[PDB]
Amino acid sequence: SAQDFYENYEPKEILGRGVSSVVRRCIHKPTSQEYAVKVIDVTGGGSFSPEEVRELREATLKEVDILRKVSGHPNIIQLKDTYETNTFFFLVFDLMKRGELFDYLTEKVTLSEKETRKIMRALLEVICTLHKLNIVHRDLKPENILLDDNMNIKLTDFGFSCQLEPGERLREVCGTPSYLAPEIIECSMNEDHPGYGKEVDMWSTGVIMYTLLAGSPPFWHRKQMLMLRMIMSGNYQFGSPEWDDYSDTVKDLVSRFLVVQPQNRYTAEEALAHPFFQQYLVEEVRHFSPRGKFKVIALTVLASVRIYYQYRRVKPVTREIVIRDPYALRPLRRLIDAYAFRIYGHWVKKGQQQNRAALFENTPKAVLLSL
Amino acid sequence: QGQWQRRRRLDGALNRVPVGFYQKVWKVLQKCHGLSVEGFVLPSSTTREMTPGEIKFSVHVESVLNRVPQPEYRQLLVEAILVLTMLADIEIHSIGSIIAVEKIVHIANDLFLQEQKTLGADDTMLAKDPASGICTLLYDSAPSGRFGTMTYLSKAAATYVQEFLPHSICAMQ
Amino acid sequence: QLTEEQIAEFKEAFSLFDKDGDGTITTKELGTVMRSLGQNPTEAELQDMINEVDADGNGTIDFPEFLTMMARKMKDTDSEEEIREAFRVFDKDGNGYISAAELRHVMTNLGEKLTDEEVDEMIREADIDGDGQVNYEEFVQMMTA
Ligand SMILES: C/C=C(\C)CC/C=C(\C)CCC=C(C)C
Repeated sequence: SAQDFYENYEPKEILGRGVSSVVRRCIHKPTSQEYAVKVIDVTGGGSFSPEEVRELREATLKEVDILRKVSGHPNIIQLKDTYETNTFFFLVFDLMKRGELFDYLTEKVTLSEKETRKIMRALLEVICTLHKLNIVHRDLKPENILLDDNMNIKLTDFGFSCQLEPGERLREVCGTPSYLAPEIIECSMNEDHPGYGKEVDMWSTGVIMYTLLAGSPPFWHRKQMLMLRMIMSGNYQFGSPEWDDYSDTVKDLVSRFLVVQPQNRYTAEEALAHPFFQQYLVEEVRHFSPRGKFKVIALTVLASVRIYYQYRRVKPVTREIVIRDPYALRPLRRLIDAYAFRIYGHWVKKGQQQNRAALFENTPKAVLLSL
Repeated sequence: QGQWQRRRRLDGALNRVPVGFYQKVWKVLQKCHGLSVEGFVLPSSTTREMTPGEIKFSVHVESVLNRVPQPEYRQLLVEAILVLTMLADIEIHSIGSIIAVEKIVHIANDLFLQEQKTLGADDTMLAKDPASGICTLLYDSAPSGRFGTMTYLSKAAATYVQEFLPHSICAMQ
Repeated sequence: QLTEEQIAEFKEAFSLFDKDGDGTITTKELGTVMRSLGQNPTEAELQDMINEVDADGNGTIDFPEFLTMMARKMKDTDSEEEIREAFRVFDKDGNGYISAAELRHVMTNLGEKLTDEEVDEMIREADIDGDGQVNYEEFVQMMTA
């Protein structure tokens, strides 16, 4: 009841908004601890018919279930308790002072390699927990990802999640279009494909990699179905000048999640085993054959020499290179993107007609207007 | 008309400017003698006259920016102003003269013209805006990218500094 | 595709870079190394150098970061120059043959104490053509390998 809601919490200010759900900050009176409450209008202002009123409850009743199946894990919010009324459904969870990753990705257009590594290190380690418990999300968008004051990822809105029965593969289309895996559309356009399994989350996570490190979705174009053929066919490019400055270890791991065929996809457990997420543990013996020692000393030299060489190569900003090609070189390109999102950062929102790629023009107008 | 043409006719008609842009014009004008739009100057004497956070200064920058009637061209001027701001930080020296914020768009229109001609644009797609003088595709072009509007305006905000500043030094990348 | 081996080779290289077991390589630490190998760059140079690799990192390179560099991002020309450079770094003599003692010279420089025969062995293990010398061709063949 609503009395049970106000006997423990008091909502102070409005944090965010949604289609029918409102996120509101509250104070827990017994503990005086900051907590977020999401306030879903079940009746939805009267627009919801009794079916949607019932369906939203069943979706919400299910929604408590998954958030009740996963708990105590560092990188998904804890549904502290849930209150249901005839007209609302209150869900109290942790307070994330900073907003979604979309808002952050708007502030910093291109998210740096070190920062994304721990971001997704959590997300992949999030993905492992879901797959080990056999629960797929189907909704892994950055707006579904919440960040706290220490930048820690808090995956949010398992609203589209559903627990696969052991060895069962879904058919319903759930998810905003860009972040849908190729067989999501294929199952939508054919009945022979008997469904998709838990490998769906791998593609959605690999999409964040292209968005975070480049500021654009891997496949984006303004009409709806055209994006889909880029997805199922799987035509993606680490285009220039943007994607050449990043290290090569980035590219391969991006392709692994982005393979169109599900069985060859890079599952979460081995996903964390790719060279990017390797960590330097100080206490390792690391024994090596005499050839192995010789490489290390050679590689230690090869490294030092390399670092001097790479740096010597960086071209200081001069008048001419600005005139010929600003985007080509990193410091000016990241700047143009940065002041691109300060002027029109309000023009990026959730959906298809408001994605971040609308703020980037990487192709000639003629090729864009070819068809 | 177009996607960003509808996002620039809705961004320069409301006089929507990024947070602190009026606080960024103050920094630029101290490195210059003024900022001229359609031959209406906003001199550096304003920088001492009102504080950067003074709303009266915001009126002075705003009043100069409505000297262009067409809304979409105003936003082109707006982000053109900022490509001087971001280039001002890189450049150690000061231009020491007037800068026509309008013109930087015009050769940027002209330089946007040349690259698309070379890459295969027809005369039909690159059609002129009747009043402004900017290509309609340039209005529809995205802000960032290889061929974005603020890549061409980060391009034309350097040829104008070529004539006014014979020698320039760019540091801190 | 970098093997468990390769990743491990990068890791021991990161170890050779940091004397302290910090878990990070400082502008000063890199420096101690470059000077160890005879390239003494401005403390400022170092700052820039560690910056080019990291960009945040406050002047410290990390290993996940380290591998990012040691993965062959290098262009054939770019690597070629580098491969060549190390080889020179290897031969103070510049004679062009890798002395067993020259290998020792480098280690001694990097502060790792390893057995004399082992060193000969290190070359011998990798040495066919240059009996007692690793030719540059051997070096390049080896690096790719
Ligand atoms: C490093 C910049 C290189 C081409 C662009 C030229 C910069 C300027 C021409 C002057 C504009 C602003 C000044 C604030 C002081």
